[PDB]
Amino acid sequence: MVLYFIGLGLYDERDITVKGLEIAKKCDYVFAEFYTSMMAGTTLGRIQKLIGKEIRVLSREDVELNFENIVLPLAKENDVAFLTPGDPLVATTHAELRIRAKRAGVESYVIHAPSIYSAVGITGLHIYKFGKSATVAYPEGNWFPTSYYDVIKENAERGLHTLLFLDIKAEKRMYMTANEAMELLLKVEDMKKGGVFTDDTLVVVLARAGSLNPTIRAGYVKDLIREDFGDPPHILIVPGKLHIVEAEYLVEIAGAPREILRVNV
Amino acid sequence: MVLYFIGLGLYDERDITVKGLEIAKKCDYVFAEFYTSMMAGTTLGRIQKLIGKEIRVLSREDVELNFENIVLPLAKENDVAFLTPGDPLVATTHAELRIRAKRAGVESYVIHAPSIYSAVGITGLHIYKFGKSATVAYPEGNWFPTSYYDVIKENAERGLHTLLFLDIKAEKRMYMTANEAMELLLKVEDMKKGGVFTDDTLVVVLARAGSLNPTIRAGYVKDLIREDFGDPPHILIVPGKLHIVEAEYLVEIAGAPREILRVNV
Ligand SMILES: Nc1ncnc2c1ncn2[C@@H]1O[C@H](CSCC[C@H](N)C(=O)O)[C@@H](O)[C@H]1O
Repeated sequence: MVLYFIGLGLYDERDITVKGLEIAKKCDYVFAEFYTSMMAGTTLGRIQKLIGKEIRVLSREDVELNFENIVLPLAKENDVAFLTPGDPLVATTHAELRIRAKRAGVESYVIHAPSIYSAVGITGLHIYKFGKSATVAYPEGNWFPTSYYDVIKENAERGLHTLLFLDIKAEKRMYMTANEAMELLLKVEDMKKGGVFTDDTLVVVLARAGSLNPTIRAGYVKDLIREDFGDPPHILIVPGKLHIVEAEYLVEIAGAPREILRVNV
Repeated sequence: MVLYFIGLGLYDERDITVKGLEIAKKCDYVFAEFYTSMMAGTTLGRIQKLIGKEIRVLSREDVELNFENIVLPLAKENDVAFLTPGDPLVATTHAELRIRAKRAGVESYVIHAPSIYSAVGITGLHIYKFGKSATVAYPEGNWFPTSYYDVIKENAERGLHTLLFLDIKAEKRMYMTANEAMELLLKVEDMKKGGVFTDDTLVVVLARAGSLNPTIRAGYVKDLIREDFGDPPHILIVPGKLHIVEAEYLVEIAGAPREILRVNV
């Protein structure tokens, strides 16, 4: 009669909360999805060993089209767990799954976990200064989406930071790098000439948030464009005007050039 | 030797990540602060029990004025952990403490935990649609804070949702309720008259996020201002232009007036 949405956290199998682990361990069945994002620091095998339950992976279609036929049925007479990377419900489509639960006479509870949305605080940028968020999607064929460019412009205009999720291909397990995202943004700038993203733009890169050794780098595009930030996942951020405290953190902790103390404050 | 910033999560001792727990258990000294936020589901005793160590609680002054005198000295010869509610570097000024660690020659690492910043995903509102965040501070003396009102205005004009952290006076055990936050906003509205927050404004209240049965309510200010949302902590959210799937969730899960389903495109 109970369905539990449990977050797995940021990077590896230990990023689940103690609450999520204990509850998952006592569930009769455990489902999981890895299409909204992936856990680069671990494997399905390692997660299974930690939980002590077999985990049935579900595809985007399994969830969006058949959540009520694959998961909810067992949720009727058993305790079921649905694992997702990060914090449950951050992915836009997940929220409505709770309505499906209600429609089927099934109770649902949410067990939170660290999300990259809040983990970016490790960059030293004030969380309240983050505006609208966006995703840099890979251009494919004749399709060249650039809405994420406008989000940066509107946020920056108001002195707000812009969090950019990088496109993933759960398919080939392909991760878009910050380097690729920057190249894309330079192309869009050249296309829209809005003075929103150039070689002189200050940028922050956060790689492998959640691990004990994430890469936190800050600097101008011209210098970071071809820098190696390590293995995925990569997160890109375009800061708005900085508060002195933010700049000093980026310089002392993220290796930003002293120049940002007089150019971006 | 090293210093660890470890988040404890949203509500109880089990909201800490497994990573944070295994690391806390192995530290020689453990410090913590409980003034930036409040965990209404546990006690210092329960936290100490789970971690198996004595926790020295620090006040705002201990941290803000003597962090490098009380904590950092031990981090040079031992493995030290500093615990905080939610995520350690979210809606706090703890990031600056990492700079103090560097200058004292102490390597620091951050262990994230579920944060209210992302937990609001449980309200059904798309996380990417949240704009700048703000805090509703208790008016003191002849000083009446009102910046948070402008934040809502600015976000709303862009169709973005606004997350309003509510004030807290830990030493005086005062936790601002959504009702008090709504009252203050109506007053600011009377003064500025920007039509930003009125009796007809739709709002969302989230109480005790992280517990298994949080209170999630949506409705007009006139109907919610005197409603009982249970014990604190509380967060207040002023939605912007709603997507149809967001409205359905507010209605189905948060008991909002069915009329909001009729979105004005
Ligand atoms: N479980 C919870 N439910 C509702 N509001 C919460 C909450 N935890 C924190 N808050 C809100 O946030 C304020 C503290 S701000 C500090 C937040 C913390 N770093 C985090 O990551 O969550 C509180 O006064 C309250 O308004």
